[PDB]
Amino acid sequence: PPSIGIAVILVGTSDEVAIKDAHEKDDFHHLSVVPRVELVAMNETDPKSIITRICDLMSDRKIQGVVFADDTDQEAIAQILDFISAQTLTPILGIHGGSSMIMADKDESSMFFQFGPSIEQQASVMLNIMEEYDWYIFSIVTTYFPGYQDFVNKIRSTIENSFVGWELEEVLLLDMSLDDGDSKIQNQLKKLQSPIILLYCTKEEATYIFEVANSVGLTGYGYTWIVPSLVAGDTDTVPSEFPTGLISVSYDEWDYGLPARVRDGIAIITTAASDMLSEHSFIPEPKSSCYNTHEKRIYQSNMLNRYLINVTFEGRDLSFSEDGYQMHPKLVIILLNKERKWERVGKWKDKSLQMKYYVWPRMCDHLSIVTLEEAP
Amino acid sequence: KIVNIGAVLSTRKHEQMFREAVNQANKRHGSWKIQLQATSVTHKPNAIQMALSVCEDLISSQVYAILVSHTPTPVSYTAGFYRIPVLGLTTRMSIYSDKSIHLSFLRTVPPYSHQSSVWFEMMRVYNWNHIILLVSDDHEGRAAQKRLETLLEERESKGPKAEKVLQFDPGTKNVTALLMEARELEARVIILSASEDDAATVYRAAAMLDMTGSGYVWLVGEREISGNALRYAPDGIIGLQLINGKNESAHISDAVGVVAQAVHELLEKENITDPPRGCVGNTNIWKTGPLFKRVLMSSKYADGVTGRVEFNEDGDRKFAQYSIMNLQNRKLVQVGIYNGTHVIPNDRKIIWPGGETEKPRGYQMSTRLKI
Amino acid sequence: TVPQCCYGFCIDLLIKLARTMQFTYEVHLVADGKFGTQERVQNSNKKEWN
Repeated sequence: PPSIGIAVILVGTSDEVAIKDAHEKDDFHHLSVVPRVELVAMNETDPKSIITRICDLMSDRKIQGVVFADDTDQEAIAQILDFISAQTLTPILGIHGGSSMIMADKDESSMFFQFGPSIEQQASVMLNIMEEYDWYIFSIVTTYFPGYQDFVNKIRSTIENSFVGWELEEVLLLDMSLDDGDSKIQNQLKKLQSPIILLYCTKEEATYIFEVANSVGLTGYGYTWIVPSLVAGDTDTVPSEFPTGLISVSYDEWDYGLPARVRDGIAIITTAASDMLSEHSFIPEPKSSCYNTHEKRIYQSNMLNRYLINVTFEGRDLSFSEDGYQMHPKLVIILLNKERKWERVGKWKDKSLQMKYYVWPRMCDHLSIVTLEEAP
Repeated sequence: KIVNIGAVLSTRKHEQMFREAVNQANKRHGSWKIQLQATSVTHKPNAIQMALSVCEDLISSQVYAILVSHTPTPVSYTAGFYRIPVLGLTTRMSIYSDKSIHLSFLRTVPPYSHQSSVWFEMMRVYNWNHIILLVSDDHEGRAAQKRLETLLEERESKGPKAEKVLQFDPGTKNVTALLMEARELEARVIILSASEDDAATVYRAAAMLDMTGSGYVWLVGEREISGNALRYAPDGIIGLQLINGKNESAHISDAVGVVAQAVHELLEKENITDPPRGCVGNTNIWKTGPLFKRVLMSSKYADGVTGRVEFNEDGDRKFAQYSIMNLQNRKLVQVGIYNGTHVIPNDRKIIWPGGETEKPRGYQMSTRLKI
Repeated sequence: TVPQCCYGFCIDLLIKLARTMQFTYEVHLVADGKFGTQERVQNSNKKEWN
């Protein structure tokens, strides 16, 4: 029942007032251990600085978890943040921006966490929306960015084993690090006639790539490339790459309060504390120092992750997957609007999507019919 | 100007000779518009402060590129944090070859996984139309095994066609499943895949298997074979090793070789984007560093201090010479070499596991027919 | 896992097969009913004939 220390990183202009308030306010009579809360924020986000004051964070007080909120959406620093994390082998979860973003299957020593479904599971809910959209024909295309064959098998087997008649033809592999001076993106990819297309690439690479897509006029009425979450990036920043009415989904952002799900996050840390006092009834000592890595090296044997498996609180299921995917995650489908603004295309949760438009909205030969069922 | 060069090693003496390499390089490449600058810190056990020195030394210097040699180089993952050019050396581990984890890892040494290709040369050697693969269970080990499949999968063009493989968790006590399939295995051709302690349990069970005589061929690398592994090692064992495997100094030499090669290619670059000085709080990466990685990619050096060599599309080296060796009277003895495609047998005969050195037919039909 | 007896027409055909070129017939039972069809598992993206 001891005070449970944890940390929260903050980068960028944000409201930490109600975050700290609720941090003191949020409590559970089902929580045997109390929190120990010390807020943190930083302008400079580099793990030089970030990991510097993070080692200083394990050094000053005992904070058993790190809620990472970042200014920008570039997640490389968040991945390396997981690197230093396992280096410390302390629990951490990215709370915002690229910090909550998903990177592939880190080393067995990585306890880093995030709030959302797997990018794979993302694509799952995606094709699920392809079911919500009732668009039979579909195809995929992607550059050389990782998870390429991963999402490839994910989709191919995903619709493959299905009993539905959802139509597909082929996927297009690419490498955007180098380019095609012949525009093999345009030249070769123009062969795609599928009524629906899939866009997976890096938003930067998607700039020139989707520029070539403009060069292919793929935006035609009925012609569209559905897209990914992080590929789409921030709904605020509007790239010209994304075509009008860009079909993509992501974790809940515009609607869902980031500091709210942050209260959820620290609450989940306290949930690991709850089952921890439940079973282990003991918490490990705090990491002394980064240079102390020599001293605390043998001190790491972690069943907390082994305990961290099942996590739920306040009616929400906080359990991540073995790959960190939220047990019962929730996501948001979005699309660029007629205002040239990403507009919510749905809410993906429980493998279900609330959809306002009775059909995939198309305006820019659709012909109604009705009858009654009489055999023959 | 003088090009700042960092290196990650054990000691500062080899670093001093490394600065000597900076001199021989400043002489080698054209020194008119640029020069060599050698300042570096060794590799400390805690990677945290190691990275502190990484940004401290390098990022503040904002060097063109840095070097590293023997989990290691998470600070080189931080070299990815700037996506800047940095040189690996000592890696035989293809975990360092992960494109995700390591965006671009430039090194002149192949990973031990490439010893699969060595095992395919062995497929030309023992010439066994049957094969099998012995492997411990790991993630990286699994990856290497997949590469082994690729070697087998290479035969799909129109072969040994290994029957099966299996995974063995780290330090597993009972290998009776592995040795069991061995008893189930009709052919004598098994491809061993293991790390150090993995190899320990391996050979230990091999004795326990009582398969250590002739009629069982389990082949692997010194990375598996060498060391205290050699203590319990199986009888008459034979294998190969990449030429100049354990030699760090030469690695520093040729390291400077392709390094100054990258000085000429850097001189061959244009519209130079300066390596970023500001590190803490730096949200951007200069377009040069990765373009310099592609420079090293397009760069194929005629020869290094290791001689004329080849590289892979992953950036790892290639053409390298696996030097055939064998266990002679419970002592390792070099049996030959294999390099590009060329397997050079030495004057020493190739000893089979039993007393005889000859190669019989290991695959044999079991009259008992399981149906 | 219990012993049983091997009695069957086509079984005897196998007997004749070994009777041509000698191999000692060891008849396991069939763990499952069928032979197999490559079919994906709940994961691994591998069609497995079980």
